[PDB]
Amino acid sequence: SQQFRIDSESIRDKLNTLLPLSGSTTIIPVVDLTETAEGGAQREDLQKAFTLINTIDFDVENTTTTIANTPGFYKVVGNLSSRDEASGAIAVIEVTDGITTKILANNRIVSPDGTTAVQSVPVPFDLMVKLVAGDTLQARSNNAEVRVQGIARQIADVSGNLINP
Amino acid sequence: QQFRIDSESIRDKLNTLLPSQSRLSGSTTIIPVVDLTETAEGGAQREDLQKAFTLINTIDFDVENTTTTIANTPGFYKVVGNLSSRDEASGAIAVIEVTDGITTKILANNRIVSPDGTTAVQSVPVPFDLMVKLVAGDTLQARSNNAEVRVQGIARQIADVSGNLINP
Amino acid sequence: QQFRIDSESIRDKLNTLLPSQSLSGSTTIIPVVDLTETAEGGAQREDLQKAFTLINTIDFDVENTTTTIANTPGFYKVVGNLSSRDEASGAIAVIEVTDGITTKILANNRIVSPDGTTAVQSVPVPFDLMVKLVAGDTLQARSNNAEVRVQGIARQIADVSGNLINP
Amino acid sequence: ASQQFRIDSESIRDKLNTLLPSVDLSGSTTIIPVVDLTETAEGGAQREDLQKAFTLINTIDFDVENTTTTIANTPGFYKVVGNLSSRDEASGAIAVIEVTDGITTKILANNRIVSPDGTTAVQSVPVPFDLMVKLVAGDTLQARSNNAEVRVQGIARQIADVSGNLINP
Amino acid sequence: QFRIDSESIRDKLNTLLPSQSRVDLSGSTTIIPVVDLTETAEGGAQREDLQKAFTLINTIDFDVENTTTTIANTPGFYKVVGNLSSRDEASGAIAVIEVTDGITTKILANNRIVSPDGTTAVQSVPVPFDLMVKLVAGDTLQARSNNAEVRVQGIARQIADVSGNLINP
Ligand code: NA
Ligand code: NA
Ligand code: NA
Ligand code: NA
Repeated sequence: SQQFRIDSESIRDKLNTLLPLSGSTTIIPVVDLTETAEGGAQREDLQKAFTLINTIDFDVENTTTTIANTPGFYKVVGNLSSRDEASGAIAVIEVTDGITTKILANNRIVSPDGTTAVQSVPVPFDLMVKLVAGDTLQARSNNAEVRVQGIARQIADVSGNLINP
Repeated sequence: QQFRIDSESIRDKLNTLLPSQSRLSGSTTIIPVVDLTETAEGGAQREDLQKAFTLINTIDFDVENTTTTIANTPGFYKVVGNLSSRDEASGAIAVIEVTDGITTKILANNRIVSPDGTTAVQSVPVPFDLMVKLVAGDTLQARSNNAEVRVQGIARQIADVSGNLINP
Repeated sequence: QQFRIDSESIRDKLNTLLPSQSLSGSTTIIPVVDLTETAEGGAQREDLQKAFTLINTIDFDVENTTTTIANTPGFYKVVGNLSSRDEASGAIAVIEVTDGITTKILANNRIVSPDGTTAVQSVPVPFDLMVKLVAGDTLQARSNNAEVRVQGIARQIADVSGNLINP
Repeated sequence: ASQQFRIDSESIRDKLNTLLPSVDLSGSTTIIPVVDLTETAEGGAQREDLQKAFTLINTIDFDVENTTTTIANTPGFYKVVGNLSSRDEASGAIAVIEVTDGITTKILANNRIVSPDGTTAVQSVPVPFDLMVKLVAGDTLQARSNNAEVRVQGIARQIADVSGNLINP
Repeated sequence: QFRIDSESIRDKLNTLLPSQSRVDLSGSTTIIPVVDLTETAEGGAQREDLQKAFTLINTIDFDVENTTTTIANTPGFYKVVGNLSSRDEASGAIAVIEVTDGITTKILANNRIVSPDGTTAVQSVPVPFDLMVKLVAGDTLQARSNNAEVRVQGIARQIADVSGNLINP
């Protein structure tokens, strides 16, 4: 095990801010105990799991229903009833503050040709939405013939702290 | 080499990471390493590998006009598959739901299509791909209320209720 | 210097990680560079490591037969489509795993439920699976009818012990 | 010291030389347990799924019919997700996502894809897209529909500046 | 400070660190805190989603009808995403993504997949693909349509060189 001097200001700069140069010729095999030392891993797929208690289930027809309206990060997944882009029947996921509204998932998308018999399919969505104070995430159907369906849960608080399942 | 470290941040972390049985500096020599952690843990720790389906671990289901339990013991479960789409006004229901016998929540729903100008309603698969955590008393199930619709797919237990990974 | 550690969890993990038929911490922080990726042959990021090549690709297009995709131990990625049929159809197209005794379907085509019509339109039914085979296991594609197909590609991602196979 | 061995690997030697520019490599036979303080020392970056979240303030919402609509035209990284109205491959009705500098244009999501047979009654479905696009100076990301019958619908947001610095949600 | 009993670990170390002149492995009970400088040493890195972004300059756009069109034919890792025109599995109209070396060819995305029943009016939908392909010397990634009625549409870009070195967007 010997040392050689390094020429690199970036590494030197990086190290300085890390802990307020030379290299070794011997490669050391290691095992990393960091996760165990921290109290156990928080693998993302598990942390975001749906539970009976945490699931915000929704199935909206001819009404407007709030999915969430408290600050934080939310996963939202589901489907809309597709309609002709020329249709008046709206089934959307939207966010609003009572002043403006933005559609995050839109159903009025199909463009049939040569027929008035318009088949419909689910339009999927899978979104991560952050709400601040005064914001509402909602599902809106304006017509008895279309639905907005799915599930949501709060993934983190507004400060970005993860919420256990 | 060796210099002194001033970090409340690093000091506090190092002491939480490595608790002392009893009531900091840095080196200026960079050490090249190789990491054997994954092998030491038994291999196949990368998420895609660890979550793999096997003949032994696969909970296969294909549900028509009945209710079928996928899991009813605590843990984390991956569940993937399809439902038969129907009109949003149909009586033919195919769902994935979670329940404790008191509250029930649908996680995947088939009643979604909205045809116009026709009574000949075409159907497509409605996919789902879910991670569900069950605690004591919870059931994950597939349910079809009609011989004309199915809920089909596969599931497996990914981890125990405390998050410990289950190796396939 | 060094100091004794009181952590039952850390002690247990270290015992498990580095088994021996036979605990402290340091206060000096060591800067490192990690050569593991190069030592493994490079291109270890998951998207690169799992790439398909002309040589490694198990291509399949199965009609009215059973075709083995893999039958040796390891982890396999398998992706593709089935021909959708009515949920009451006799025309079956599946991905399944079997040991010659038990068989489980991993992807199923018999899913659509038309109403008010006998003219049944069909779409691809996609699948994207990670399957681990052990000794004696076969992953296969099967179509029982000339009208339906199982199409796709697969490759071996790792050996049965989890060691990655580079493309 | 625990027993060491000479490592014979040009790739590892060359890599170490580029990493740590001014060797005869050796390896050690003792496995050392470590804990990593890098994240603690660095700042503690936000998990990607959270960092990329859509908000009422940050979302570039679009619903485009018979017009060309800019999604972004300043440098940076943008996530753009949504759907196009499918049409027959021989259709004249175009609904696309495209990037352009005014000299050339590339379609990143194309709607004219279906190939019906045995019928002139052509059903349509959404054609989804989910893209990460980097714009440099002079580039425009846009949604374009050339006809009242087809739409481009979706959302976008700026994920990072052109230097790769992440933007908070 | 202690002997390790693990053939799996010993074999792994031996593979990682080759030695022509090739012993008991050992472990230490002293946990060492580290910081990882690798990213800075490599010149810096970008998060994967940003690194893989499409740009006007890097995008290989294709819209293929009744011809064979090369997407890439030099070594490297390529992301390729897009759609094929679906047809009946019994159709003669082919739209595929394939890889070839001029002797062997394999289809990576296939359009002839639908199985209508009780009708000769066969509706078509996009068949999506999203692939990572590694080409070595002599390999070609291509889109092929054998009929004017079917298309292969999409975008691709080179993600890394053949050794895995990442290409900046
Ligand atoms: Na209704
Ligand atoms: Na039935
Ligand atoms: Na056939
Ligand atoms: Na219109």
